[PDB]
This record gives sequence, C-alpha cells and structure tokens, in this order.
Amino acid sequence: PVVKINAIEVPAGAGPELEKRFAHRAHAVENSPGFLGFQLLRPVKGEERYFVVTHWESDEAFQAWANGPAIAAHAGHRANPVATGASLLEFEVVLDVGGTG
Amino acid sequence: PVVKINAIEVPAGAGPELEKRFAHRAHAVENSPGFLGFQLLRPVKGEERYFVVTHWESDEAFQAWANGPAIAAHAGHRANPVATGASLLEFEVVLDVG
Ligand code: HEM
Ligand code: HEM
Ligand code: HEM
Ligand code: HEM
Ligand SMILES: [Cl-]
Ligand SMILES: [Cl-]
Repeated sequence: PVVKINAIEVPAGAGPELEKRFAHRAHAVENSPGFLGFQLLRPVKGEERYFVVTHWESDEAFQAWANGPAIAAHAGHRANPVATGASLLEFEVVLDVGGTG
Repeated sequence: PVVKINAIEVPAGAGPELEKRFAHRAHAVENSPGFLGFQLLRPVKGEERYFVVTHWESDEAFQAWANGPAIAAHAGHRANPVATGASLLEFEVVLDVG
C-alpha cells in the first residue's frame, strides 16, 4: 500500500475552523476505489503544518482519484481555502505492524 | 490518540539496508503500554526522508517509552547506524476514518 500526505500550511488561529471543515466532509472520499482511509493530524511539535494522511492500495488508485473525481467534486462549492499552501508527500509502505502480540 | 513520526535522513543507496534492519526489529516495541503500532514509509516523491510513523494512545504513553525503555534497549548492541539525522514530528489525531 501507499501513503499520500497533503502537508497543508494553515495560518495560526485558523486550525479550529480548518478542523471543523474536515470533520464535516470527513466521509467525502468514502468508497473511492483503492481508498483505505485518512487521518487529519494537528501539529503539536516539530512541524507547523497539518498532515492529511491518506492511505491507498496503490499509487494508481490514488492517481485515478486525484486526477479525476477529486477535482470534479469541487464545482458548485466554494467557501475558502484557509490554507496558504500544500506539499504532497508520497511514500510506499515497507512495513505496518500493530501495537500488540 | 497521537502520532509521533521520526523523519530519518537516510543516504541514497542505504534504503535497502535500513529497511532490512527495521524488518528484523519490527516487533521491538510490541506490547509497550499505550503503543498502537507503526509503519515504515519509504519516500517516493516530495520527501527524501523515511517516515517512521508511530501511533500511541497518549503523548504520556509515548514519552514514557521514549524516555525510558526505548533508550535502555540500546545497551549491549552495536550496529553502525546508517541514518544521518532525524526530526521528531509530533501530532494529535483530529479524525481517523476508513
Ligand atoms: C489549489 C488547489 C485546491 C484548492 C484551492 C482547494 C480548495 C478546497 C476547498 C475550499 C474545499 C472546501 C472546504 C470547505 O471550505 O468546506 C475543498 C475540499 C476538498 N478538496 Fe480541494 N482544493 C484544491 C485541490 C485539491 C486536490 C488536488 C485534491 C485531491 C487530490 C482536493 C481534495 C479535496 C477534497 C477530498 C475535498 C472535500 C470535498 C467534499 O466535502 O466533498 N483538493 N478544497
Ligand atoms: C483524502 C481526504 C481529503 C480531504 C477530506 C480533503 C479536504 C480538503 C479541504 C476541506 C480543503 C480546504 C482547506 C481550507 O479550508 O483551507 C482541502 C484543500 C486542499 N487539498 Fe485536501 N483533502 C483530502 C486529501 C487531499 C490530498 C491527498 C491532496 C493532495 C493530493 C489534497 C490537496 C489539496 C490541496 C492542494 C488543497 C488547497 C490547499 C491550499 O489552497 O493551500 N487533498 N482539502
Ligand atoms: C542519536 C540517537 C540514536 C542513535 C544513534 C540510535 C541508533 C540505533 C541503532 C544503530 C539501532 C540498531 C539498528 C540495527 O539493527 O542496526 C537502533 C535501534 C532502535 N532504536 Fe535507536 N538510536 C537513537 C535514538 C533512539 C531513540 C530516541 C529512540 C526512541 C525514542 C530509538 C528507538 C529505537 C528502537 C525502537 C530500535 C529497535 C531496537 C530494539 O530496541 O530492539 N532510538 N537505534
Ligand atoms: C517505534 C518504532 C521504531 C523502531 C522499530 C525504530 C528503529 C530504529 C532503528 C533500526 C534505528 C537505526 C537506523 C539506522 O541504522 O540508521 C533507529 C534510529 C533512530 N531512531 Fe528509531 N525506531 C522507532 C521509533 C522511533 C521514534 C518514535 C523515534 C523518535 C525519537 C526514534 C528515534 C531514533 C533516532 C533519533 C535514531 C538515530 C537516527 C540518526 O542517527 O540519525 N525512533 N530507530
Ligand atoms: Cl488537504
Ligand atoms: Cl527511526
């Protein structure tokens, strides 16, 4: 599997509103092919950006969503953005273990 | 829950060996209190560092481990470490959907 993280620059003070918007749209990507879930991570130390950590079965699955449906879903909305930049960080999962055994 | 990521600088070429070392030691943290697992993420685009993404029930559980047992578990071992730097990135989980 792969991990695609949007590392989003959020002005100081804007975090609560950004979190509210993500919580409201939390199920926006549900059932997209190859999609395995996401987390929104609020920065506490060592990073100032929020990390939007998304998980996919493959890079092709991610690319299909990001280039097609993700973009199309924007028409007929528009409130924001509060973010002032983003960087996509892309990775392959080498290992994934749980906490117990 | 919280996420503590060690973002480790690995020299080009050293990735395979680093991955081998983590795979061998993959269950080193198992059953530590508050520990919920980890992933090792190999960088493909937009980052050059490996991300060691660890999951904890609380910051306190992480701090207990990092300051105590994680350090003590090094004695009586030698490997020449391949990484050339690391940054701990710390976060709180706002939402986690499947
Ligand atoms: C510069 C480019 C972009 C801008 C300005 C933008 C801006 C926005 C804004 C304003 C929203 C609505 C949030 C709100 O206020 O409720 C949104 C939602 C969203 N964005 Fe974008 N975005 C961009 C690119 C992308 C890309 C490239 C992706 C994914 C590959 C993406 C994925 C999403 C998703 C999944 C939502 C939630 C949609 C829903 O609730 O149905 N965005 N974006
Ligand atoms: C999968 C779950 C995702 C959700 C629910 C989501 C939702 C959102 C929302 C609500 C915004 C507007 C933020 C604001 O008010 O400033 C946004 C912005 C944006 N998203 Fe995400 N997104 C997701 C994944 C991604 C991914 C993986 C990417 C990268 C491929 C991405 C790229 C972007 C970009 C480029 C923006 C505009 C940021 C800016 O203007 O500086 N999104 N997304
Ligand atoms: C500059 C400080 C550090 C150095 C030089 C260092 C170096 C190393 C080396 C060489 C190994 C063995 C890898 C192999 O098989 O070759 C190792 C293992 C490990 N390190 Fe460290 N490390 C440092 C700090 C830390 C810290 C702060 C933590 C956690 C908070 C940590 C957590 C671990 C863990 C969980 C292992 C797996 C081994 C086990 O305990 O069974 N290290 N480290
Ligand atoms: C929980 C799973 C973890 C495992 C299995 C693990 C394992 C390892 C291993 C095998 C090394 C040596 C890598 C090499 O050969 O260069 C290492 C190095 C190190 N680890 Fe991790 N680690 C874990 C989590 C952490 C965390 C959360 C931290 C954050 C403090 C950390 C801090 C360090 C540091 C500071 C080094 C030395 C990096 C360098 O010398 O540049 N480890 N760890
Ligand atoms: Cl985002
Ligand atoms: Cl590490």
